[PDB]
Amino acid sequence: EIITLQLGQCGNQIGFEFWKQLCAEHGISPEGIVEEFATEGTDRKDVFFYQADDEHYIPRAVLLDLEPRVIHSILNSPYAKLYNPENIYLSEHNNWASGFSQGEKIHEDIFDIIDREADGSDSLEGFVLCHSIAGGTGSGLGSYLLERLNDRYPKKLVQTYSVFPNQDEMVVVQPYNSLLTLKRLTQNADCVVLDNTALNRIATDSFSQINQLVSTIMSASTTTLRYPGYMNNDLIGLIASLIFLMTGYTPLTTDQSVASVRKTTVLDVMRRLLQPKNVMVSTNHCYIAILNIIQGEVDPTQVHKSLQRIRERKLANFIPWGPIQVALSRKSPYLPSAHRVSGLMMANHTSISSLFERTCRQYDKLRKREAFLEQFRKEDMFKDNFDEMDTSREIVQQLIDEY
Amino acid sequence: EIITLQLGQCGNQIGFEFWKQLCAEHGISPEGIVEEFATEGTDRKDVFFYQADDEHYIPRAVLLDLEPRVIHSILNSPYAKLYNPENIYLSEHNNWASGFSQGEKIHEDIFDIIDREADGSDSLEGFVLCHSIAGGTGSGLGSYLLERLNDRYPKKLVQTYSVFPNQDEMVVVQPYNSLLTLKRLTQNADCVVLDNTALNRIATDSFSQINQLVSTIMSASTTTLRYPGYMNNDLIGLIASLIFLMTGYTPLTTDQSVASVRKTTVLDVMRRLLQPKNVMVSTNHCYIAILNIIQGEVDPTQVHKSLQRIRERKLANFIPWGPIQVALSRKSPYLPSAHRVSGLMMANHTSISSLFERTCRQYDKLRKREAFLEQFRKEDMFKDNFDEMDTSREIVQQLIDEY
Amino acid sequence: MRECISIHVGQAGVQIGNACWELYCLEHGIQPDGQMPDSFNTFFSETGAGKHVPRAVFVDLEPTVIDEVRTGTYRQLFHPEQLITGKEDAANNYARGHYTIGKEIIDLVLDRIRKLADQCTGLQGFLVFHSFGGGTGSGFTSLLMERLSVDYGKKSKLEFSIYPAPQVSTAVVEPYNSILTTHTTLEHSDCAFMVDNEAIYDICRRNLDIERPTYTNLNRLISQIVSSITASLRFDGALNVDLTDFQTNLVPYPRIHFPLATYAPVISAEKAYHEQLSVAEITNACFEPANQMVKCDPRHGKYMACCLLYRGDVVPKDVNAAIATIKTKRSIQFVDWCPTGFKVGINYQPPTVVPGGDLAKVQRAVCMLSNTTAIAEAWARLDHKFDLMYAKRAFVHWYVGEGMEEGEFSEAREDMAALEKDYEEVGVDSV
Amino acid sequence: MRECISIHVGQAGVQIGNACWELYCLEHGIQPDGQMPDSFNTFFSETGAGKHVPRAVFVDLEPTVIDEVRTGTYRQLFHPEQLITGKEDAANNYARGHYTIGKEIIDLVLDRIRKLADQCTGLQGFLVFHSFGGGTGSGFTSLLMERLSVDYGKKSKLEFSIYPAPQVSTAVVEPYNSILTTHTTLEHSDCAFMVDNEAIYDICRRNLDIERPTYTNLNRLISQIVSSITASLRFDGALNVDLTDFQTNLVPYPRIHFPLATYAPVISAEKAYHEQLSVAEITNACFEPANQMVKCDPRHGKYMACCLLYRGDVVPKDVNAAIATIKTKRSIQFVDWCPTGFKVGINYQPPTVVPGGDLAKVQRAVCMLSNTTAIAEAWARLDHKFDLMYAKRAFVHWYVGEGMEEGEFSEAREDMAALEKDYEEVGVDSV
Repeated sequence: EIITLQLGQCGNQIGFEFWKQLCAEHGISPEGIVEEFATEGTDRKDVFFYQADDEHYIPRAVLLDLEPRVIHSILNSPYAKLYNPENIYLSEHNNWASGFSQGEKIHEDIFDIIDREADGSDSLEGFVLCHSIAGGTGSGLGSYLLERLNDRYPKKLVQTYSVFPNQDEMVVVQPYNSLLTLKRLTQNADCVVLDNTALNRIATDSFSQINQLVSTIMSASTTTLRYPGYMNNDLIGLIASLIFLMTGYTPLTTDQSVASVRKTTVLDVMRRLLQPKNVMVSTNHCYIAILNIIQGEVDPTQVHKSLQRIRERKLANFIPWGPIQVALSRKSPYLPSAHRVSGLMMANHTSISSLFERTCRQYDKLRKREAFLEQFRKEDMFKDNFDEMDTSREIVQQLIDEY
Repeated sequence: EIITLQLGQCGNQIGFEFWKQLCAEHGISPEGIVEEFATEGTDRKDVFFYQADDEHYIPRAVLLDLEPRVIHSILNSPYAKLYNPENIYLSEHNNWASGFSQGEKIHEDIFDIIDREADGSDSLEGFVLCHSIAGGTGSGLGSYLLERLNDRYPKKLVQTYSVFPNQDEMVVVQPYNSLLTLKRLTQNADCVVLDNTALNRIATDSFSQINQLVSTIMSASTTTLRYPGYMNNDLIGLIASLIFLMTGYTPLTTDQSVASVRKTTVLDVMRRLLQPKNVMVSTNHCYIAILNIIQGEVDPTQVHKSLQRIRERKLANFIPWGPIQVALSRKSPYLPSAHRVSGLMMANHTSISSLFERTCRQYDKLRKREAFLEQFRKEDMFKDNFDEMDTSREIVQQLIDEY
Repeated sequence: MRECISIHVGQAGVQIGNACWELYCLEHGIQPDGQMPDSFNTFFSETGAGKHVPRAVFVDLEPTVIDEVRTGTYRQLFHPEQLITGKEDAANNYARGHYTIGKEIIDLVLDRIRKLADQCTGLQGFLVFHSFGGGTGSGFTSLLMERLSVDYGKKSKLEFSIYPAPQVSTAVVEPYNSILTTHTTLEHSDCAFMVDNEAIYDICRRNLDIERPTYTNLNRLISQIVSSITASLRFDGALNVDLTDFQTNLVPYPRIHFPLATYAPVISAEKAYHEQLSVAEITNACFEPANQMVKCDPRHGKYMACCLLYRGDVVPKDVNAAIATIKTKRSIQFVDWCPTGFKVGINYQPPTVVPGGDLAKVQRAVCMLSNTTAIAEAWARLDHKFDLMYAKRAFVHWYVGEGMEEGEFSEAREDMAALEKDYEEVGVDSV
Repeated sequence: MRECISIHVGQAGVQIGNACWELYCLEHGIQPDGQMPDSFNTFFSETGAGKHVPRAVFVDLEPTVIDEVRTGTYRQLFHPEQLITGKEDAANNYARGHYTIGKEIIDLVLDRIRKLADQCTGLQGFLVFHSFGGGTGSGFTSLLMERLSVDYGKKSKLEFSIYPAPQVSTAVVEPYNSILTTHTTLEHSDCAFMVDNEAIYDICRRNLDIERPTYTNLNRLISQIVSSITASLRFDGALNVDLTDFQTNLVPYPRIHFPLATYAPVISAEKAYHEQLSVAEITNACFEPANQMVKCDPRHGKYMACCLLYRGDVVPKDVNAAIATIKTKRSIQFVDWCPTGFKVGINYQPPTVVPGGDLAKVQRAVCMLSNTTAIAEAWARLDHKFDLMYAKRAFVHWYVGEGMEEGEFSEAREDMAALEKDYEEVGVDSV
C-alpha cells in the first residue's frame, strides 16, 4: 500500500490526472463503481485504492492547498464524487517562508488525516509526494510535511515527483524556494526530478496534456507493483536497484499519431530510452544506474540480445569505480494495446548535477544584492536572520561536490 | 538490406516513383497493408522494406531537401502514409557551396536518422543515393553526405544514381556543381550515370514518365537481390563483376505499345542491349565490362548460342590488355508478363570519358573569366580561395587520363 | 473564501470602479440589480436570495460622482451604506483630503470596511483605485492606507493609481499631490500598479481606431486589466496567482514597488478578424514599448520582474516558448540580479467583451505587470516639476493654510530623492 | 512555410499590386472579401475563419491611389493597417521620397513589414513593385531597400521595376530619379526584373489587337509575369524554382542584376483559336526580339542567363527540344563564359484568365527572365539624358533644396559610368 501527498496547484492537478489514469487502467468507474466486464478482475487494487462497503473504491489520496479554486474545480468534475471529502483539506482563507509557517500552524489536522489513512492499511510501504518546488504553496508545505513525516514515521519510504521551474523561460522568487526544497529533499527524501522546459520540449517535438504525460510516467513506474509478477514485487526492490533520478517513456504518442504502427521490438525501445532527447528533463559525466520496465509481449532472448548489442556498441558510459536492469511487466487487460511492446526508463546520471549548479548560480546571483527578502523577513523563521539559507546553500554545494 | 538517400527535387521524385514501382512489384498496398492474394508471398521484402507491428511495411528511405514544396506534395499523395514521418527531414527555412555549408550545419540530425535506420538491420550491405549533380541542393548535400559517410562507415557500399545536366539544351552554374560532385564521387563513391538528354531522346523516339523509366532501371537492377536465386545473390557480387557505368533496358514500351507482341527471344534482347541507341546516356573507345540481367523464361542453351553468335559477329570491342556476364532472374508473380523475355544491361565503357571532357571544357570555359563566383565567395568554404576547385579539376583530369 | 475588498477613492477611482463592476457583473452573469437569471464570492456576497452585493466601497468627498452611481443603471447593485460621500471635495488639495476634509469621513469609511471584513472569512487584501493628482485621490487615499496599515497590518494592499502623464495634465498642482501621496503611501503600501491617461489615449488611437476616446474607454481598458489580474481568484486556471503572489514576485525591495500595467489584445473588431492573435503575438505585443499603458519607454531601463497573466485558450508550452523568445531578445534587458524575472499565471476564462465597448472578442489575452527602472525617469520628471513649483513656492499657501507645514513639503521631496537614488542603485550591475 | 512578402510602392506599384492580387485571388479561388466558397500560404495568411489576408503592404506618399484601393471591390481583402499612405507625395522628386517625405513614413512601413515577417515562419524574401521614374517609386524604394538590407540582411530582395521607356515618357525629371535609384538600390538589391510601358504597348497592339490600351492591360500582363514567376511557390510542378534560384541563376556578378521579363502566349481569343501554341512555339516567341517587354533589341547584345518558367500542360522533353533549337540558332548569341545559360522551371498550373481581360485561355505558358548585355544600351541612353540635364543643371535646385547635394548627383553618375564599364567588360569574349 501507499499514500499520495499532493500540494499546490501543480500537485493537485498531477493527482487529478494520475487518478484518472489509474481508474482508466483498473476499470474503476468515475463514481467509484466497478464495471461489469471488470467484475472478475485479477489486478491488485489495494495498492492505490481501498474498497468501501458500498462496493465503491476510494483513493489513498489527500488534497492540500493554500487556495480553494483548484480543488473546487476538481469537485465540479465528473470524478468529483470519487475522492474522500474527509481527507480533502482547504485553507479557510507565493512564498516558501509563509508556506512553512502555515505548515507549523496546521500540523494537527493534516497529521490527523494522515494517521487515519495510515491505520487503514496493513502493509503500507512508503509515501508518494507530488508538488512543484517553485511556487510558495508546494515548496514550503512539502518541506514542512517531509520534515515532520521523516520525524514521525522513521520506517516508511518517501518518494516524490518534484517539478522544477523552467529556466530558458525566465516564480520571480523561485531560487529561494527551489534551494530550500532541495535542502529538505536531500536531508529527508528517500528518493523523480521533473522540469517544464524539457517536458514541453518533448511534448512539442495545455497543462492537461503535460500532466497527462507525467501521470503516464508515474503509472508506468508503479505498474509492476500494481500488477504482481515474479521479480520486483515491491517499491523497496525498485529503490535498492538504483540508489536523484530522471525518466523517459518511449510510446509518448498522441491519440492521432497511431497511424504509424511501427514494428516495435524490445531492442529498439530499450535503445530509444537511452538518448538524451527522450530524457524528459533538460567533466565526462556518466551514469549511475539504469532501469527499463517493459510492457507487452517480451522474449528474454530478445532482451539478452539487445543488452549484448548495446554493451558492445558502448552507447552508454558508466562509473569507473563500480560495476543495468531490465524488468518486465504485463499491460492492463483493458486499455487498447496500440503498442506491440512499450518501454519506460528511470535512471540516475551524474549530469543532473548541472540543474543545481544553475539554481545555485541563480541564487548566488541574488543573495549578493538582497532581492525580494522583504516578505521573508515577515515570517518568524526568517524574522531574525537567514542562516537557514546559508546552510541550505552549503548543503547543496556539498551534494554537487559529492556528485 | 540497404538504405536510400535521395536529395534535391530530382532525388525526392526519383524516390517517390522508385518506391511506387517497388510496392507495385511486391504487392504492397499504398497504405503499407499487404493484399490478400500476396499473403503467402515468397518474395524477400527485408531488402527494401521492414515490416511493422501493425503488419504494415516501411521503406528504408530518408527524405532530404532544402525546400518543403516537393515533399509536401508527396505527403498529399495516396502513398503519403507509407513513408516514415520520423525519417523525413525538411529544412525549416541553387549553389553547391551553400549546400555543403548547410550540410556542415545540419550534420547531427541527419546522422541521427541514418544511425537509427542502420541499427534496425542485421546485414546491411551498402547505400543507395539518388540525386542530381547540377542543382544546388543535390550536388552539395550529396557531396557532404558522401564525405561524412565514407568517413563514418568504412565497410559499406555506396551506390548512386547521379543525374547529369542536359548539354544540347543550354543550371547556369552547372559546371561548378557538376565538377565538384564528380570530385567527391571519384574520391568516395563505391559505384550509375544518368543524363536528361539521351533519356528524353529515348523517351521520345513529364518528369513523371522520365523518372518512371529511371525507377524501372533501378528496380530491374536490384531484382535478383530482391528475388534470391542461385548466382549473384548480393550487391557486392554485382560490383565485383564489373569494377562509372551506363545502362539500357529493352522493354521500354508504353502502355499503349503492347499491341506489337513481337516474339522476343533472349538473343534479340541481349543484342538490343548493345546498341548505342539503347544506352540511355548520351580514340577507338571500347568496353570494360558488360552485365545482362534477363527476366522471364530462359534456356541457358539459348544464352550460350546468343553469346557464341555475338562473339563471332564481333559487334563489340574489348580492352586489348584484359580478358561479359549474363545473369538470369525471375519476374515478380504479380505484374503482367506482357513481355515473353526482357533484358537489362549495365556496362562500363571508356566512351563515358567524353562526358567529363565536355564538363571540363564547360568549366574551363568559365574559370578563365570568373563568372558567377560572387555567391560562392559568400560561403565559408570558398571565402578565402578556390583551391577546392583547382584540386577537383585536376582530379577529374587525372581520371580522364586514366581512362 | 479568498474574499478581497476593492476601495474606490475620488472621481477617477469611482468611475474606474463603475467600469470594473460593470465588467464583473457581465463576467459572472449578475444582472445590474444584483440578481442572477463560488466564482462570484471573492468579489460578491449573497444575501439570502439571489441578491449579490459587491464587496466594495465607493468613497468620495464630493456628492456628484457618487450620486451619479446612486441613480445610474447600477442603482440597486451597491449597498446604499457602502457608497460613502462627503459634502465639499478636496479641491485638488492634498491637505484638504488628508487633514481637513478627510478627517471628517475616515471614521465612516473605516467602519464600513470593518463591516465588509467581518462579513468575509479569509481576507486576501485590498484593491485601492485612485488618482495621483487629485485632492481626495491623494490625501484621502494616503490617510486611508495608513489607517488600514494600522488596523490590517498584515493584509496585502494593492493600489491601482493613475500616474500623472508626462505631457497632458488636467490640474496645475498635480506634482505636489503626487509627491506627497508617494511619500505617505510608499510608507504603507505593498505594490502600486500604475497607468497613464496619455498612454491609454495613444493605445486607443493606434490600436482601437478611436480618434476621440473619452474617460469611458480608458476605464474599460483599466477594468480589463483589473479583471485579468483578479481572474485567478474569480476563476479556475492551470497556474493560479494570488495577491500575495503579485506582492512577492513584483517587489524586490520595499520601496521599489511601482510596476506598470499592460494589456496585449487591444484590437478592434475588423483588425481582430484579420489577425490570428496567438500566445507569441500577444506576448510580443506586451513587450512592445508602444503598447505600454504608462508613457515610459522600457528601453531606457531594465526589467526587474514581469508578471504575465494569460487567460483563455492558452497552452503552457506556447507560453514557455514565447517567454524564451522574449528572453533571447536583445532589446529587452533585465537586471543582472534577477536571472528569473517571470511570474506566469494562466486562467481558463477568456476575457468578457462589454456590450458597447471597443475591444473585440478574443480567444486569449495577457496582462503584463512589469517592474522596471524606466519609471525612474517619470519620477525624475515629477520631482523636477515639484522642484520648480516649490522653488517659486507657488500654491504652497493653499496647502499650508489647511493643516500642513512646509516641512512636510521638504520631507516629501527628500523622500522622493531617496527613492530616485534607490532606483539608480538597483539599476546598476553587480560587480 | 515558404512565405514571401510583396511590397508595392508608388502609384505604379500600387496599381500593379491591384492587378497582381486580383490575379492571385482568382487563381486561389479567394473571393474579393477574403473568404473562400497550402497553395494559398506563401502569399495569404488565414485568420481563424476563412478570411485570407494577403501578405503584402501598399505604401504610397499620396492618399489617392491607396484610397482607391480602400474603397474598391477589394476594400475588405487587405488589412487596413497594411495600406500605408502619406499626405503629400514626392512630386517626381527623389529627394522628397528619400530624405524629406520618406523619412516620416519609413518607420511605419518597417513596423508593418516586421509584423508580417513575424507572422511568417520561413521568409523567402521580398517582392518590391515600383517605378524608376517616380518620386516615391525611386526615393522611398531606395530608402526602404536599404533599411531592409540593414534589417533582413540575408533574405532575397527581388524588385519589379518599370524601367523608363526609350521614347515615350510621362515625366521630365525621369533620368535624375532613375540614375539615383539605380545607384542606391544597386548597392542593396539582388535582382531587378525590368519592364517598359512602351514595349508592353507595342506587344498589346501587335498581339492582342488592342489599339487603345490603358494602364490596366499593362498591369494585367505584368501580373501574369509575376504569377508565372511565383507559381513554383504557389503550386506544384515538375521543376520547382525558388526566389534564391532566380538570384543564383540570373545574376553572374553583383552589379549586373537587371534581367528582362517576357511572356510568350500573349494572344487574343480568335488568334488563340486559330493557333496551336506549343512549347516550341512559345519558346520561339519568347526569344523573338519583338516580344520583349523591355524595348531593347536582344540582337544588340549577348545573353548571359535565361530563366524559362513554363506552366501548364508542358512536357520536359518538349522543353529540352525547344531549348536545343534555341541554342542551335545563330541570331541568339550567348556570352562565351556561360556554356549553360538556361534555368528551367515547369509548373503544373496553367495560367488563369482574368474575367474581363484580353489574354485568351491557353493550355501552357512560359515567362522568360533574360539577363543580357542589351540593357547596356538603355543604360547609355539614360545616362546620356542625365548628362544633358545635369550639364545644364536643370531641375537640380528642386533636388538640392530637399536634403540632397550635387555631390550625390556626381557620385550617382560616376556609379552609372562604372556600371556601363562593367557591362562592357562582361560583354567581351575571353581570350
